[PDB]
Amino acid sequence: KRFEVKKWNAVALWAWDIVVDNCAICRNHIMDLCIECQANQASATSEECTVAWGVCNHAFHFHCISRWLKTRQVCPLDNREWEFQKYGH
Amino acid sequence: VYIKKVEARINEEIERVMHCLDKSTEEPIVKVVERELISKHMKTIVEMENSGLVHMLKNGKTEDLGCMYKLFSRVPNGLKTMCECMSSYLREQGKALVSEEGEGKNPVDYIQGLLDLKSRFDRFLLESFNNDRLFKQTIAGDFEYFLNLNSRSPEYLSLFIDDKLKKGVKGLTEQEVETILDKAMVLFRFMQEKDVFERYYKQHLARRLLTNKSVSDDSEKNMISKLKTECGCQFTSKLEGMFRDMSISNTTMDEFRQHLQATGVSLGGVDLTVRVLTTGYWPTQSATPKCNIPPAPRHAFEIFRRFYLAKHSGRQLTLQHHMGSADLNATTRKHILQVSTFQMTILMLFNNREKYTFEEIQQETDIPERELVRALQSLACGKPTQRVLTKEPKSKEIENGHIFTVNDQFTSKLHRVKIQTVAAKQGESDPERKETRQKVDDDRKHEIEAAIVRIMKSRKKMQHNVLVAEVTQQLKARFLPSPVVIKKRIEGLIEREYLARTPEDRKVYTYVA
Ligand SMILES: [Zn+2]
Ligand SMILES: [Zn+2]
Ligand SMILES: [Zn+2]
Repeated sequence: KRFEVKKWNAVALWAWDIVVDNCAICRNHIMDLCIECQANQASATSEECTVAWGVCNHAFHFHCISRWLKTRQVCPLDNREWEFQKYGH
Repeated sequence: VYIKKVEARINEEIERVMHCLDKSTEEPIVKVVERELISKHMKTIVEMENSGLVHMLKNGKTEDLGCMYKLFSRVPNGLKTMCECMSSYLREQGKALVSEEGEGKNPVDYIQGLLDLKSRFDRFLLESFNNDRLFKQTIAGDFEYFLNLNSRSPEYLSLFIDDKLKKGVKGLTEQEVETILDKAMVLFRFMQEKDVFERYYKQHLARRLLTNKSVSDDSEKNMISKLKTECGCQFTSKLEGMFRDMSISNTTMDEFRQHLQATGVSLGGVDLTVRVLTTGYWPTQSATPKCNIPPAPRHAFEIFRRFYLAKHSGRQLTLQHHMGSADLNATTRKHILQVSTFQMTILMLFNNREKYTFEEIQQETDIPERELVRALQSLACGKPTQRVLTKEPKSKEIENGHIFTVNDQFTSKLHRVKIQTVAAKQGESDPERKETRQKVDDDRKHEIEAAIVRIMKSRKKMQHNVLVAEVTQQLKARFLPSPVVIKKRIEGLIEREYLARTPEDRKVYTYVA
C-alpha cells in the first residue's frame, strides 16, 4: 500500500452504570423529566431540571440526586461519597 | 524646579526659626507655609503638566516622584490628590490598552504589555512611595476597575499562561519563569469573573495534556500550588482530578501494553497508545461523532474494547474522533506523516481507492458537518509548500466535484513530518464563544443553587432581601452578583415544599429536608 498506519493514540472515554436511557433514583429516562417533574414542562422553570454528573461518573436527574442528599449522601450505585463536577451531558 | 525651590524654602525657614527666631514657634510657621503654599498649589499641579505628574509618569523620572512623595507627606489630603490623578492616568492607559479596536492583535503581546505597565507602576511605587498602603489600594481598585471589561480578559490571560506553559523556550532558566509566573498571578489577583478563567484554564489543560507530552513535566506542580495559594481549594480539586486522570491513564497504557503482548492476533495493534479518561472531568468537544475507522485501527479498537469488557467489566466505552493523533507511515524515502484523528478516514478511503471527491467522502463515510469541512480545508486549503493532498480545481472555496491527488514535497528534511494546521492563531469565533458563554452561564446558575442549598440549611430565613446579600457576599470573589438572575432563580424552586421560600409566606421557611 501507499499509506500504512504505524501508531495510534485514541483516547477512550468510559461511563459507569449511568444507563443512558434511565435514572437509577427515580426510574423514568435519561430525559422525559423526573418523578418530581412529571410532564416535560409542567412548570420546569425554563427546563432547569437537568442531568447531574458525579465524579464516580454515574448520572441522575439533578433533582433526584439533590433530594437524595437531604436523606443520604454516598451515591446509591457504589459507596463513594460522590461529588458535583460535570453537569448537563 | 518648584518642588526643589519649595524644599529649599522649607529648609531655610527651619534654620531661620531655629536660630534668629524662637524654636518653640516652629509649629505655626510650618502651619502657615505648608498649609497655604502646598494646599493652594496642590490644585494648580493636579491641574497642570509640563513635566508634571502625568508627564513624569510616562517619562519615568523616579527622583521627582520620590521628591514629591516626601514633600506631600506633610500636607493633609495631598496623598489623596496625587492618588486620584495617578489613578486617572492609569485608567486612561488601561482603557487605551484594553481597547477592542484593531481585531487580530496578539494576546500574548497584550498581556506582556499589561505586565510591563503594572511592573513599572509597582516599581515606581516601591521606590518612591516605599510600599505605601494608600497607593497600593488605589492601584488595586484601579486594576479591579478596567480588568472587568472585555468578555475576553480572563480568556486572554489563560491563553497567555498556556503560551508560557507549553514550552519555556524564552527564559530557559527557572528564575525568570518564577518571576513571570508571580507577576501573572499578581495580575490575576486584581481580576473578577474567575469562572470563565477556570473554564478556559481547564480547556487549556485538556489541550496541552491530550497532545504531544513532555512539555515541562515539572511546572504543573508549581501551577497547581499557585492555584491553591491564589484562588483556594475549590477548582484546584477538579485540577487534581484531571492530573490524576492523566497519570492513571499512563499506568493504564502500560497495563494495555502487557495485555496486548498477551494475544497478538491481527496486524492492527502494531503500536497502540490508548488513553482512558472520565466524563466527570473531561467534557464533550462538540458532539462525540460516530465516523468510520480504518481497518487496522478497527482491529485495534476491537481488541481494546474486548479487553476492557472482559477484564474491566461494569462499564462500556464510546467511540469518537475529535481527539488524539496518529503517525501515518508514508513512502525516495519513507517519511512518516501525522494525522490528528481527522484525516485518517479520508486517507484510508484514498488508500482503498484514489480519485475521490466530496461526494465520495460524504456518501460512503457517514461523516458529520463542521469537522468534515474543517479537516477538508486543513488538508487542501491554506497549505504551504508541504501539500500532502492536492487537487486539480485550485480554488479557495470548497466545491463538490473536485478530484484529490497527492504530491511528494521533498522539503521535509526528516522522516517525521507533521501537519499542524490545528491550533492556529487564536480567533475565538462567534459560535464557540457563544456556546462556552452559555456553558459558563449554566455553570453559574447551578453553582448558585448548590451554594444556596448548602448554606441556607444552617442559617436563618429572609423576609425580602436578607439572605441574598449573604449569598452575594459568598460569591463576591467568584463573579458578579447578577441580581436579576438570582432573583429569577430563587423563585423557581418553590414548585415543591422543600425550602419553599414563598413570596406570600416569607415569615417562616421550612427548616426541613
Ligand atoms: Zn431521576
Ligand atoms: Zn425534576
Ligand atoms: Zn457512583
